[PDB]
Amino acid sequence: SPVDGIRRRLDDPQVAEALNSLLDHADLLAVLVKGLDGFVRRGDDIANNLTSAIGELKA
Amino acid sequence: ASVLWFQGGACSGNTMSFLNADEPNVVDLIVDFGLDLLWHPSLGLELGNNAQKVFWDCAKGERPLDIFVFEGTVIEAPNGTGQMDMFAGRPMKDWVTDLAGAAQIVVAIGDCACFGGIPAMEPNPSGSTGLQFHKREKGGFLGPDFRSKMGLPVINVPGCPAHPDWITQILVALATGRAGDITLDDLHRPETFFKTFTQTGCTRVQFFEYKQSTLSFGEGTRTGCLFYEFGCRGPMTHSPCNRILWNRQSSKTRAGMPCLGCTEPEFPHFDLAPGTVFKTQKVSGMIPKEVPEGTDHLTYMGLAAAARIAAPQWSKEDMFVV
Ligand code: F3S
Ligand code: F3S
Ligand code: F3S
Repeated sequence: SPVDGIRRRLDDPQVAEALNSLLDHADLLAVLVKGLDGFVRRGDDIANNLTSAIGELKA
Repeated sequence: ASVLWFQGGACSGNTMSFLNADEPNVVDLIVDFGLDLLWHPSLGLELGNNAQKVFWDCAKGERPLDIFVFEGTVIEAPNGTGQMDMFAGRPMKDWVTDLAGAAQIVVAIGDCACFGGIPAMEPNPSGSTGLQFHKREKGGFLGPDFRSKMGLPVINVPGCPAHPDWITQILVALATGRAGDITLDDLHRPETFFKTFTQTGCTRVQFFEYKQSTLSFGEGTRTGCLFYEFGCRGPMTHSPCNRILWNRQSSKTRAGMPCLGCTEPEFPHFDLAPGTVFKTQKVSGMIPKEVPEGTDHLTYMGLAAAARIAAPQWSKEDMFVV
């Protein structure tokens, strides 16, 4: 089975080591995705900030 | 500890501010802290020859003078005679000479006395100067090398006027054996009050951080920092005005008034020349001529652009709401 093969790869010492290191810095990945979510959810505000900034350089 | 408080080219604002003292209040300071207020033009009982007897006894060393507080400028006009300030039969500057030479500690309270202040604004008709400074330039009336009998230079409690605590806490420190705790900065100001900036504790620093400007007075000051449009000198002015609030209530900046940098020896800055009052002088309409202390226009402006782009929404809305 193909899914069985992914489980087989997970057994691999080197694959496991890398997956463990990924789960070690998973907090960083989580925080960077949360930061991106924040940036996206405040994208309108950042666009309004760039609009007011350009609007100053216009005046 | 005997205290003689004289007023030269003063408006008595430092005295009035001093009278607003709380913890200690002025009466408890004068009575309960062992500070014998020999005389004060606004408070001394003696007039005429009895007052002059007190002054002459202090000047000639007949009675000890521990603290000579001087408020107001040393008026030297006309022609260095000081007769635009005649006090108790002498030019006030002569009294200053004698009493500063007699005192254990000399305290200049208020910019006038510290640095010359408003009366020293050009054209300076009164020939006003500070005790040991003329504006930023050290020396003033007494010379750069003047030291009181305790070895201290003139203790400059600046401000226009000084906040009551700036003097009362110094007086308490002297009265409670903590004179050695008093450190003075390069302007002889007590560092316990003048290492901070006016901005320190300002309710608008978050707006400053995000470069959100107050745009107008009145309700316009419900948001924003006054640095960009109203010439707030908060970030260039050493003071605890936002740490130790005025009248235990507020500060200019909290209230929406720009700090005029009154604790700084140049006050009034730019001599209130046209276009400098409640306005930020700017280069090319965007760059403040003066940036906060210790910053440089390029890093300031770069950080300012970054802060503007990353500004949160609340920094762009009223915060001091009804
Ligand atoms: S309060 Fe008055 S005494 Fe001078 S320091 Fe300001 S004009
Ligand atoms: S933070 Fe406050 S001290 Fe002035 S520069 Fe802004 S109003
Ligand atoms: S004008 Fe002076 S009283 Fe404080 S808020 Fe500024 S240093």
